[PDB]
Amino acid sequence: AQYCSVNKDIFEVEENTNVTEPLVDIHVPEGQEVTLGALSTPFAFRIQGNQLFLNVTPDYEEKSLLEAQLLCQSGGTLVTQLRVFVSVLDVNDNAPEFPFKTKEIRVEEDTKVNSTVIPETQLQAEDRDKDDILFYTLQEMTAGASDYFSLVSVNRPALRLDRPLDFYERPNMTFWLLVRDTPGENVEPSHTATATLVLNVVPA
Ligand SMILES: [Ca+2]
Ligand SMILES: [Ca+2]
Ligand SMILES: [Ca+2]
Repeated sequence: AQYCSVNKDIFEVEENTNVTEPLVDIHVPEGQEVTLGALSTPFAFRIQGNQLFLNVTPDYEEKSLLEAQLLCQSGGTLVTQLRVFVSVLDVNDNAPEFPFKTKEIRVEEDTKVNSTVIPETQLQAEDRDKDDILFYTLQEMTAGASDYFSLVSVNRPALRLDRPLDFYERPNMTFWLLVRDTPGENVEPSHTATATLVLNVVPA
């Protein structure tokens, strides 16, 4: 019983969790001392009273894996070394953001029905939760607008022309574009962003 040990060396910690309590007791044989080695993730861990602590609140978007190198020395010479891993778990802690608030697109009256008029690249939002699937909804602001345009799908926000345009009858169509980072509208956590789309019909 003359080797350093830990009973647990893989920890899962949700990002934004403050862990003040020890992760683990380090069993140190009489005559040895344990310190953090230089392969340890910088500014993450400390050892006090032969216990390993997290000093910081993890952020999955900054770093998803934290490593502690435990060096077990006797008179300053290395006897053994242990690794401890903290696997950081992603939380939905970022809101999707559109790169615009209100935006206008001009569309020729004779645009072919079923044409893409705004590609996904011009409408898509970005969410710093890289794994979040974004769900897009189009809501008419001016009555009848949804008769003319729709999104290709809730996850592919390309705007498609669905019916022939008529400059005289309806030269302006305005929409609310909503994005959320959850499939469900009423779940928690869920973040929503909104933008306005103005479709201006140009005549022949
Ligand atoms: Ca984060
Ligand atoms: Ca996150
Ligand atoms: Ca998110």
